[PDB]
Amino acid sequence: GHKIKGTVVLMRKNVLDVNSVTSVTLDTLTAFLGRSVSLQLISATKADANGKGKLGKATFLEGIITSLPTLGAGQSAFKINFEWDDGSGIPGAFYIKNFMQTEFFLVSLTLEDIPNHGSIHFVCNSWIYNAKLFKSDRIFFANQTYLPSETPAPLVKYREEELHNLRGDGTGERKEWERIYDYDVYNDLGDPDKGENHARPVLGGNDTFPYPRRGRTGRKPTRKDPNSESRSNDVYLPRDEAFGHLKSSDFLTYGLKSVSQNVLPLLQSAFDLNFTPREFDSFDEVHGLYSGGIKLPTDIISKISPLPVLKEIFRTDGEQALKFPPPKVIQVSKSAWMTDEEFAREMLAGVNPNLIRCLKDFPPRSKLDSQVYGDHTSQITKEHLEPNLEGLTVDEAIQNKRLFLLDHHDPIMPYLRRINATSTKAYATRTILFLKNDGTLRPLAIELSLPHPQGDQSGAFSQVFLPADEGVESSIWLLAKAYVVVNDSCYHQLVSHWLNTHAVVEPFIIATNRHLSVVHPIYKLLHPHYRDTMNINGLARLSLVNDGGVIEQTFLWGRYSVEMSAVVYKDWVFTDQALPADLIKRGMAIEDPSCPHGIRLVIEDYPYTVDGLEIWDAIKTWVHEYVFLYYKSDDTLREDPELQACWKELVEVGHGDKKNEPWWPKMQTREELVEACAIIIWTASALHAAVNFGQYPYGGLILNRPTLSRRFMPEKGSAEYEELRKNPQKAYLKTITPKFQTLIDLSVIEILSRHASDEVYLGERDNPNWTSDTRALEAFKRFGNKLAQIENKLSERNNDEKLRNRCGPVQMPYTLLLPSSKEGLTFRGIPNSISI
Ligand SMILES: CCCCC[C@H]1O[C@@H]1[C@@H](O)/C=C\CCCCCCCC(=O)O
Ligand SMILES: [Fe+3]
Repeated sequence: GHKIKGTVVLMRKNVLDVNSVTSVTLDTLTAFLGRSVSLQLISATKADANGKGKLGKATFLEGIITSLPTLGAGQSAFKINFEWDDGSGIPGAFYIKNFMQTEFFLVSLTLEDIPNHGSIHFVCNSWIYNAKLFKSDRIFFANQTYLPSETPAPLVKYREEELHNLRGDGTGERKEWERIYDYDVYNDLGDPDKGENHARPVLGGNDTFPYPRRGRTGRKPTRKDPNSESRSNDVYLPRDEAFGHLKSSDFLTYGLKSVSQNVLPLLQSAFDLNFTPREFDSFDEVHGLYSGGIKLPTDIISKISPLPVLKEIFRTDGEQALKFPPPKVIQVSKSAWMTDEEFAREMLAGVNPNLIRCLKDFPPRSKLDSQVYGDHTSQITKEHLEPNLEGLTVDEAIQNKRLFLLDHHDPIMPYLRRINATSTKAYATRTILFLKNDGTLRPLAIELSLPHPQGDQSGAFSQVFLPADEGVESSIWLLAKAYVVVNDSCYHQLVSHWLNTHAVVEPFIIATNRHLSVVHPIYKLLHPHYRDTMNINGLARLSLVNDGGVIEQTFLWGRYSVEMSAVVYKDWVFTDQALPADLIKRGMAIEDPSCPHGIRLVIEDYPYTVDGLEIWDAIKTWVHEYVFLYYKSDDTLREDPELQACWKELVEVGHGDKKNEPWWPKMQTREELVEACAIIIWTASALHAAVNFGQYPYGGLILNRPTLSRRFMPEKGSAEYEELRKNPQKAYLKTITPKFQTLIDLSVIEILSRHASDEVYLGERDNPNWTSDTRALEAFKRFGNKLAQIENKLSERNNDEKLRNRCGPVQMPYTLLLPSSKEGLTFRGIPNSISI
């Protein structure tokens, strides 16, 4: 016979729970010693009566192992020997039963085997609730990755079974301890019961507002509307998708939620009352935000200061003062943001450097229906370009690819009259930029469009303004770019960020868990990039993009914010999400086998793109090596039932509204899976970081990144034009986001732009030893080494003086694509997943 030695590693709840960590021998671990936790080995080679592997005797935990050279923080180890013997096969999985009442996080199990076999490792990382709540014991598998063959015959039934356990079908209200993954439409952002004005359109499951599906939660429907789901202070997400933290400071989502319930009202009581002026009177009043900070009543400062997480982040001067960290944008020069140079630069290296396009014709047209501003150009004339520069015809300019455009016209046009009827006054902008010979981009003309002169047909009511270095013409031009940036800020926030990243990824996380076994090779490749994504998205539906959320209250599109992104989703295509595909689609690059990445870039000094191509290639190379390690032929792929079931569900369900698009890759080729996995991973890591981490550094100054517009362009000589003359600064302040909203926006994007101390970066980072496949382990080490190589390569670039665009007049070297970072508001770092 024999006795297999086992080592169990877990963490107690009050080591990861936010309530406990509020503050962050004694042996509480003695509670785990009686008959509190039992494990039961399952044979991987010895099949019982029919197929199903053979279970071992139920063994309870006996003994604390006070120390291991490899232990860790907040972790607890226990010894437990299992009775085994030659003939009982090799352990391949096991069942765990928690009788403790209080749940615990099981990290792992190691086995000092018996027959000619080395230690067997199990990486668990799961919350084990009381055994009373499941009816089917929580199962865990060994370190080995296996194709859907489910390989070990005796294990095959245990594999599909757990799969069935994860889907759970679509009925009932999900509870906190469950691990069920399923889809549902966006129908919980609104509050129809609290007013017909609070009802919001259901996004998805219809032609008009298509949308990716979100994680199903089954609360009862709304009274006033059955098609709507009841609101709750607790959105459910399969347990485990919600990651805990050892420190009271890394619970960023908590900080965001508490900023939307506690910080908001209390903050308005200071305005609604009078303890603070309602509007900024000068740029100087805005700069004081990072020096002295908003003097706030003592009463308030006592509450919005001690609460968990909101520490440090909320710089306080003891009392009253509510200082803000100075954004990197005004650290060196608090005036460079006004540069046309910096305005255009941020289009290539800013918070949203993904939109710019290369003009193919002139004047730029529209994608709108039968109205005439779509049936026929914009009002930017050929005798409006180049006010002193080179001196090339518009054709010659286009011919040598020197003209670029930032088109913010179509998405907001259809909703303009509606939006202009509120306290918000906006335009549907377009701006043309010329590529100077010095390598810089310069704004040549901005076109401010309004809707319907009369009626709606031929609703092309536009006014084009041109750069002006002098007098009131510069004040008018500085307001002109502000109307564009307000458009951009909003598109970025709702589409570039929320939609192209957060929303689009959720269906993949659901589809993956529902059909790929934890033991499946592809599951293990993708999993790290899904970390905490469903959790942050749940907070979003709760306090960000909801009925009266922060986004509806802080951005230009207002209450129509999300519907519009769903209208934008109309044009989303998975395969164009791959960076090289994106670049070409926009005319920013052309296919060229000669070049270091198969493509030739227009504007070589395009930070986001030059850096991103490196990381894109790094990711893609890594996935390819990993994939071809497991799939022998293309047929091996067409035979994978779990993968095939997974892709079909993603297409037909998760993104069900596009299930009929002809650009969906067929999982018939190994090359198509590499591509699909590369894009997903690219989206979850580098894309989100590139779009999410430069929010405060650039936008932490409302002047540089305004969120909403409250005034139309002052006219000819009216008293609005006369004040622009006498006081331009005040004319600017009255046109952009008011003081109260500026305070909200800064509070939120300062958290959003942070790195938690326990962030797992793309930088070859995982949790423990995910696999026993040595070959994969090595490929993963190569990936990591190439990343470190890349980081140095990019830092050198930031030193190259011939690449002004990486720094601009603001002297802000582009570091958003550097793989590593230390923690906090670092203008750098690429997390494995969308974690905030
Ligand atoms: C605990 C933190 C959770 C974060 C939740 C985030 O997902 C939400 C996000 O996608 C949705 C909208 C963010 C909009 C910000 C865009 C501002 C950019 C404008 C500029 O400054 O120039
Ligand atoms: Fe984000």
